[PDB]
Amino acid sequence: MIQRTPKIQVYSRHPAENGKSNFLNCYVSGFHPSDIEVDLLKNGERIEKVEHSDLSFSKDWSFYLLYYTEFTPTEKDEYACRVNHVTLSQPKIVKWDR
Amino acid sequence: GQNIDQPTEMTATEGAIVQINCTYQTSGFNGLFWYQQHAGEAPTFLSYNVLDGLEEKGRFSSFLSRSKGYSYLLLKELQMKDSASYLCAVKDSNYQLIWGAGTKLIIKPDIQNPDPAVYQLRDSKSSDKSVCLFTDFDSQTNVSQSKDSDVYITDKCVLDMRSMDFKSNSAVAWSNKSDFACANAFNNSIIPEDTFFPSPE
Amino acid sequence: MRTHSLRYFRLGVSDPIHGVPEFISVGYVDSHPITTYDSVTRQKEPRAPWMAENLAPDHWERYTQLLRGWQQMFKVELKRLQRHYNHSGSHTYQRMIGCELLEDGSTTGFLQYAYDGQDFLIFNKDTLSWLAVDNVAHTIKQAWEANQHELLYQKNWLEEECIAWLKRFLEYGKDTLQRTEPPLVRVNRKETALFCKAHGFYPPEIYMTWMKNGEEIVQEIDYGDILPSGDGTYQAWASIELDPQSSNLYSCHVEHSGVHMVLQVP
Amino acid sequence: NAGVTQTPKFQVLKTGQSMTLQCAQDMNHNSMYWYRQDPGMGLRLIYYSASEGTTDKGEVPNGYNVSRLNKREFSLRLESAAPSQTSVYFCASSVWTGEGSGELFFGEGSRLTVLEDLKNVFPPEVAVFEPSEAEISHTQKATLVCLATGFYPDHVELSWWVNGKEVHSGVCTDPQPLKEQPALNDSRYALSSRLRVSATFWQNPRNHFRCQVQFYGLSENDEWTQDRAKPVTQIVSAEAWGRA
Ligand code: NA
Ligand code: NA
Repeated sequence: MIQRTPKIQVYSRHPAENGKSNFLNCYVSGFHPSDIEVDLLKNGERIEKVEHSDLSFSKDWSFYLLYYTEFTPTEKDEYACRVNHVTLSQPKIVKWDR
Repeated sequence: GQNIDQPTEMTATEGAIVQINCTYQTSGFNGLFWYQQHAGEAPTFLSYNVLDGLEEKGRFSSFLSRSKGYSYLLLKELQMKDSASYLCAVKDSNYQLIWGAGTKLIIKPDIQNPDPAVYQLRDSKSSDKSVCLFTDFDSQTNVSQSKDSDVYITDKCVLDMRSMDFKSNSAVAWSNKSDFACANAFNNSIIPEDTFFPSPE
Repeated sequence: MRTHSLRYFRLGVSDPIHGVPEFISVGYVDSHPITTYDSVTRQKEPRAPWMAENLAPDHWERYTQLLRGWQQMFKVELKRLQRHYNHSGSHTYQRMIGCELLEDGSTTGFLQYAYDGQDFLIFNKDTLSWLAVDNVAHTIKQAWEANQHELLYQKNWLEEECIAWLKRFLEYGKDTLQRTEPPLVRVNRKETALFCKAHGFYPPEIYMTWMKNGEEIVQEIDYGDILPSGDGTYQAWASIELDPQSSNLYSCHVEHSGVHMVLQVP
Repeated sequence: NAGVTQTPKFQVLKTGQSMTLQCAQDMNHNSMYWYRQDPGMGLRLIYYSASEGTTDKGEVPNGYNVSRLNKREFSLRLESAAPSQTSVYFCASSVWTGEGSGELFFGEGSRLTVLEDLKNVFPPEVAVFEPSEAEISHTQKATLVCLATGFYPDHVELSWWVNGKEVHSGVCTDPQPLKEQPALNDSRYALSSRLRVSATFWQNPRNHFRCQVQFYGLSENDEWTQDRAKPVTQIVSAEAWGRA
């Protein structure tokens, strides 16, 4: 069978500014099968209050999800998204870049 | 609302062609069904139409026009066994079946040699009734119900003698009144002029 | 109007992890989920507020019953496929049906199935036949095409019923589906390439491209995905590598909902 | 093989009595239905079962309950019978539901009559009348008539028996009963049937004719308080011999 690895993209809802409240998004897409585990990271630590949309379906039969949380970006805090899938031998971490 | 409309009753002659109409006003359309139901029996599936056009199935054909919202069931070379009710039903947008009231199809047999007569049957020692039989008349003759409360007249029945390939219409009248006589039993009906009345006694 | 579509998905899993549903069905209008059902809740529920406000409880109760039946049939079909493939373990079965109402008034309609995330059977509503990808699908194709009446039913539902549902749902949520939020577009440099980003736009359909002295160069351009921002709007970007040996006039071109935009880089 | 099997064929009920209609299908179908058929209107859905493990109300659920006991069986329950529930009940099944072209397979049907008082129930009076001699000489055919009269409700099955064997050829029975008092709502019924044979067959003195009427009426548990005989389920018949 063909198993497809998830594409991970980390970004803010609005153009980020230090001190301004924003939303950190982790959009995970293109994976198959549907079981997947996503965590938002702050300085390497898991963020507890993280929301996500329901599992969504693409025309090419793959799935996608959106994980997000409310945050205030600072120059010191580093943010990342950690994803685990059957196609990944170990969790993959994608850091927020700007 | 949603309604299905078809004629209550249709009468045609054996060997002829009959067209049973069904018009529908429904919220959405997922197909139209025709069912046959003989008297006292279960309905059985006849046909299904969902796209426009005519589909044939032996002597039966079914047509559908989605734009006009109507369908017809076409019966060719009518036989006596086609006597039944024909039910049309439509599936709406929620896949719910909406049933028409049904059309009762009555088939007039072709009587090759009409011999209309009213016969007096022999009395039964266990019954006070006198029984009369109006039989062998042409299918165009109608049998009227009794206008006397103590006289009972049944509607016409089509009998089939299979070994002789012979069909005949007949109706029965009976009463226990003293003045009841087969000569006047069917007086309220329009019977053929040449009806044979054998002598009593 | 713009182009709009209605789609329903079904997902079946044969040996699911504990707590994970073996059956899920979700409907969409454009990119918006509208309905949801799974084997755990066993209830059809709205996923858009304008769906709950315009569909009486009789609607949700009726399709809840139909979905419980569709859940059982999906399990029987996946059971049959995995037996014919002689496959062990957990495998997925998927279905997608829907239609499009194009801007010019024309319509499209589609129905297809997948096994393990790959095309399995594809319906052609003009030739009234199923396209099979392998011999397991060929066996299913033979059985489905023997029931000609159901093929005709699918053609009518795709071309007539699906379009009627779409126009109905389109009116319910027209404040959401038919609105226009123009994009905010900017250009910045990153090490060296020119990134032109748009955000805050709806509908998500947007076209961003770079041009060099008035000429497209698609092979050179890096296209980013149209991504949800989480507030009902979307964002996207497109980058191009900067030639350090010669000066060129670069310009980001953005088209969205009938409006064209040009940002010349000085 | 059997298709849809539902029971009972007939049933008389008193107002307030309980009743369960059975239905089973052996076609490995998933969807099952309960309909009621009434004069002057189309079939109305009472309850349905889209698949095993789920049921839901139809158009006329009030007064009824159902149980999808398993994939094969789907019973209908009348907890407190009412006169408005006098109807012919049909159970049906289909392979699936939520599809366009799948047709329904119907059971034989169950005729229920709910009465305020069982004192209106009467078995039929049955009599056979021998053919007219004028008919024999005029047509070379002989028509016997069987009259079943005074019965209520219309739960009867009439059959002809010739020389110990049931016959259908040459037989015509009224498709609908006749109200003896058409003005009354609970009028007793009359039913006529004819058996027409050749004159030579009737003139065989060894030939034996019998008309049998099966009447579906009361049972042991039904309370009876009238002076006349309890109108239980029974067979009433009359006979005639050939005449030479
Ligand atoms: Na993994
Ligand atoms: Na009820």
